[PDB]
Amino acid sequence: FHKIRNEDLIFNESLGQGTFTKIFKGVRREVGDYGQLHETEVLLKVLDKAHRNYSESFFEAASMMSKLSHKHLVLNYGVCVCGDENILVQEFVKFGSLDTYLKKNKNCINILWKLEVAKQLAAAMHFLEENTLIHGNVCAKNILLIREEDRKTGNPPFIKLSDPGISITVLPKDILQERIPWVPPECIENPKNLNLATDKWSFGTTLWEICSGGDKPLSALDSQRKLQFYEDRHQLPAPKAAELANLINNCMDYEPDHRPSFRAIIRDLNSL
Ligand SMILES: Nc1nc(Nc2ccc(S(N)(=O)=O)cc2)nn1C(=O)Nc1ccc(-c2ccnc(C(=O)O)c2)cc1
Repeated sequence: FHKIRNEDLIFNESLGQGTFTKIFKGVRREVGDYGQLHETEVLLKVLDKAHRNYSESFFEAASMMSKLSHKHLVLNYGVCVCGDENILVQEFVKFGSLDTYLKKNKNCINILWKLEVAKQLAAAMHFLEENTLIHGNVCAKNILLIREEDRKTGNPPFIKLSDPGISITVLPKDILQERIPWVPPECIENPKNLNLATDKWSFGTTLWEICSGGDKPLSALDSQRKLQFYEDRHQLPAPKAAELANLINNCMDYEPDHRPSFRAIIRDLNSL
């Protein structure tokens, strides 16, 4: 990663927190193309100082994905590791995370919008699959909305997939249990079962979110009941708008080897 000086970063409003991270809107002063000076809006992801031992994991996966440029993968500008901070400096996406957007626009998002966002997410995951790169945390909060749909000019929405964050292969077991049903059953049994197949399961969970107006699946279940949900081999309920329900269940297959490739997933989406 390119190293950015703390002096060139200005922290502004908080935009929430993640797993052992805090999120801020920021500005980066930089020299851009042709030597022009810019003050660029950025998203700053700050690793909690108390959790400095997770720094390697947060940055590694972000790094490996940033070695692969793709239109549906978020741009990272660099890192700031001056002083006692570990900061990821990322492109600022105008409309933020998709989960909050789905809730705030539920009475405006139709099946064609969902199918377009689903196709774009599958395209990003196919790219990752072909590069044998595991994401490990596909969820609606990690889908960033670059552009809204514009029925006036026929423009579809446009999304990017955000960075993975700290790997589930190093997180505490109680955090992994809280992330059921995004974390697949095999990874609850053994976090070292993290595999390409993991992302197919979480992709299914993410489609469920996209179809459910921002609801979080199994949110009414505490961690103990989420564990028993997997032990009893339950599936998620079909969303009210159930057009993607079969694909969701096909992806959320308790047998990891049976989950369809993203090429097949894309073919399925294109048939709807
Ligand atoms: N690049 C980028 N630009 C923006 N712009 C923006 C944000 C908000 C609003 S707003 N307030 O007006 O709605 C408007 C514009 N957000 N953003 C970004 O990456 N956000 C982000 C934060 C946290 C996770 C996350 C997901 C799952 N797990 C974790 C974990 O660490 O556990 C973390 C993912 C993404």
